[PDB]
Amino acid sequence: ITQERKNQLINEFKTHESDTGSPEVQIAILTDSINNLNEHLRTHKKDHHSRRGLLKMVGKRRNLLTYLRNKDVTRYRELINKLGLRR
RNA sequence: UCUACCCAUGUCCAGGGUGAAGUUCAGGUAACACUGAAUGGAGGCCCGAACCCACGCACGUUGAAAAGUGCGGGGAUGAGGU
RNA sequence: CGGGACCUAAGCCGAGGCCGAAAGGCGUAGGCGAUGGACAACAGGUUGAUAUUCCUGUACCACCUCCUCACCAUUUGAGCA
RNA sequence: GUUUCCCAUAAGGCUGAGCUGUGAUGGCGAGCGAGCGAAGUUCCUGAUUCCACACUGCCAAGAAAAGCCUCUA
RNA sequence: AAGGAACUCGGCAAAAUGACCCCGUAACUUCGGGAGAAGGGGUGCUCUGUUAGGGUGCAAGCCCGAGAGAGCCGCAGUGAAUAGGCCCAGGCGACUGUUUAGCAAAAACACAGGUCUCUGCGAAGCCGUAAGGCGAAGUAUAGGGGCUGACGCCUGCCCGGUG
RNA sequence: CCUAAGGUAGCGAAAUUCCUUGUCGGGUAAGUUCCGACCCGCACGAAAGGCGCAACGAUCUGGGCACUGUCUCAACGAGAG
RNA sequence: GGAGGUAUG
RNA sequence: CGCAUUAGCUAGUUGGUGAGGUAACGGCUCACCAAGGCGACGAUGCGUAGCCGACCUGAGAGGGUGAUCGGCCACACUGGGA
RNA sequence: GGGCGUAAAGGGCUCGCAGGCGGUUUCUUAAGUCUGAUGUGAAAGCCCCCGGCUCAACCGGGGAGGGUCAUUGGAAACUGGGGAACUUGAGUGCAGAAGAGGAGAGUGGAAUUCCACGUGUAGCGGUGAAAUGCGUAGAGAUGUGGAGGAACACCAGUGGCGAAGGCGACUCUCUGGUCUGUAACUGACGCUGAGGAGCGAAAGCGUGGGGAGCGAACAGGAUUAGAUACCCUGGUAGUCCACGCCGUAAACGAUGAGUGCUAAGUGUUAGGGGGUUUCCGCCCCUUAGUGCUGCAGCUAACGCAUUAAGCACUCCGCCUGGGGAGU
RNA sequence: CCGAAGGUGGGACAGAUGAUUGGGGUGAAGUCGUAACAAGGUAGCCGUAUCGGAAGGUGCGGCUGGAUCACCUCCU
Ligand SMILES: [Mg+2]
Ligand SMILES: [Mg+2]
Ligand SMILES: [Mg+2]
Ligand SMILES: [Mg+2]
Ligand SMILES: [Mg+2]
Ligand SMILES: [Mg+2]
Ligand SMILES: [Mg+2]
Ligand SMILES: [Mg+2]
Ligand SMILES: [Mg+2]
Ligand SMILES: [Mg+2]
Ligand SMILES: [Mg+2]
Ligand SMILES: [Mg+2]
Ligand SMILES: [Mg+2]
Ligand SMILES: [Mg+2]
Ligand SMILES: [Mg+2]
Ligand SMILES: [Mg+2]
Repeated sequence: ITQERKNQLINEFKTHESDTGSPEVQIAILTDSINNLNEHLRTHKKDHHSRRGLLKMVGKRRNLLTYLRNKDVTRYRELINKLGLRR
């Protein structure tokens, strides 16, 4: 994940000017990493070590989504639409 | 001009059943896998006429016939019949 | 209509040619050779005996010009091929 | 035949079973009696025939030559 | 009739089963099968009824058409004809196929698969005296020959003799 | 002691076992056949393959059910001689 | 001065 | 109470409408509708057992027993029926 | 009211659904929790106190006692539910650091073997001693070049990285994680985790490649009473590669994961800050790993000891004498 | 209509028995070797594969729960 792409994501999803810690922001960064990493694994199918990194990312994302849904259901629903998640 | 194989070019195989691969959809997953439906229409596939074959029995045995007839039988999209 | 004055497959024959005691065997060009390709007519009527064949009606194909009309062109000149 | 550019998702074409008109002021026609002669439509069903090896799929990878069209010599 | 394989080398022959619909279906398996396993049930006609629904058509009207309920008749309703008998277990061959035209259809041949071996291309091999051919308009992932015969697990020892 | 080396796995009274209807178990009232074991393999054996094996078979073999003129045991009727 | 590694009865 | 070397079970099953039936509510039964109900907080299945007051044991928590006496339940050769 | 370093006992390792457990302040609620009253827990029996059988057993009278019980009030510290805050846990941003972490594609040098050639001659090889074996058909030794496969000397270090298995030539592509500082942001979002999913040395298996060295099996020479072994000369599978399967190890630290607390000394790895400075460096401090020694404490002992086997709390796994049997 | 028993059929479950067969346990003195315990005389053990009368041998990988002697670090 390049730095300019990351700046796009954080600005697009941040809840306010200085916000970088919000669930929304974190889930956006993770979602790109997860998608980006999936593409790498499609070619390097046997890279089991890297894949373990993906599994932690997937767990982190689920926990942030679970937190958001329980905190404020509205915010949660908006985010999964913008990101196109099935959750 | 029988018959064996081959070569070239034709032609024949009523009907019914089963439902391969592939594909689509739905569910499912982080993704895949996986699951269920539908579509699809494979096969020296199944059942069964024509056609080809000839397993059993009876009869015929100076025969209707120098190899047949009757009742059943086997294959019947194939290495098929002609 | 089916076959020949059309085409070719398998195969057969084969000018020269190659090979072989002889007889002959093989084979190039070129031919032959349907079971295939190409190809213009249908309905009705009729005899004791034939019928897309004869008769009635209406067609179609190829070719020919004593003729008629239309158009084009006569040496980069139509047209045929 | 091949290559590069330009248009277009339409144009055009090549085909095509059949259907309608005409052929037909004709023929045929139950039947009547060589001759005479009515109605002669629609609906349903429907091919193993045709469009057509068209489409789809498959592997075992599915004649030739002439007719025919064209190109110059 | 009664019996029901007591017949016989042997259930030979005959009998029995047979169509459609519904329920249901084992061991085992190469997961496809076995399987129509097996074992049962229903079936006629009449009225609800040009039915629920479907095809065709502008509509009438034509066809197709389950399922039920309610009745009626007979010994019996695929009322006739045509239409698998089934199950258990073992031997052999895996299989479809082929074979002694006219006494043998099989366990025999073939087979996909396995392996060995020859063959560098004018290939080896084969036909012919030769030319000329097949191989092959192919080229070692190809072609010829020997043996084995799907698939699964395997395929031991001996090179003295013969090749 | 001999040989080149002395048969392994698996299977075995077998399409192979003469003795033999081997012995044992099952199936029958009674089973020289059949099935399951055993192993003294007359004379199995690993590509003239060994041992298994679903599916297949007008194959060979044994047992059940249905069914019956096959039979006990024959009778009647039809047609053709 | 101590740890770790490099034949019968 | 035991067993997961028992994980899915259920189809009057789970609700609704109506009717019937009962001393009486109720799928208790039927007809017609919908697809629901139970289950890892152990359904289902298998095995085992009458339950309890109490009795034996133990410092107690517990463990074992459920004879005699009392309460409740179930049964009367086996199955069903009124 | 027990344990799991060595006595039986920590899953090979990670990810993770359900479940269990959960930081600080305040308000609220009253499910858990505590409490008042009321109701109920038959008789016999057990216990306490009386009385009658000549005593005792036994019999009788009066009480006591007994529940995660129900109805109805109250309290609000803790647990649970709801709301609002907080930042330490956890994570994000921003700035740095190291690393055999992984996958893919290339490249390089040494050495073994083989092939060709020059020089060159009688042994070479091997053992405890020999022989089998190779060599006059020119071996071994030696020089040049070439082919091919596998592994990466020195660096290299109780050094690094990874969850574990494991990872060590160089270059490039893709890619995971950890550590340090910062306080810019979210504000408990966390821990563990049966079942489940993924990974998991070596051997082994299937298909197809590749095959130098090594080498189960096997052959031969020795050794030996025998030698189906050790030793020697050969040598097949395998070791290697792609895909798939297998899912086991003394998979070990024989030590589950998370968190916090509890003397020091001393190496070493990657950072940060500072102290005299151009620096170098020395010294000081600080994190996070990795070793040794060693208090308190623990242990049957051996030993562990801020990397606990100490003191605690949460969750998971597992043990209950040895064989039979991991059948 | 409902309906016990009974009948037919194919499965499920549980037990008993069975030719024959496989290891296992236990036994006063059997036979063959000697695998382990010391460096057990080839260190042992673990997983796996293969081989062998038998313990066992060998290969690949792993462990120290390995003896003896050399060398590099750590600690006293
Ligand atoms: Mg067929
Ligand atoms: Mg047939
Ligand atoms: Mg004929
Ligand atoms: Mg012709
Ligand atoms: Mg008899
Ligand atoms: Mg008799
Ligand atoms: Mg018969
Ligand atoms: Mg056969
Ligand atoms: Mg056949
Ligand atoms: Mg014959
Ligand atoms: Mg015959
Ligand atoms: Mg044969
Ligand atoms: Mg052999
Ligand atoms: Mg033989
Ligand atoms: Mg042989
Ligand atoms: Mg054979």
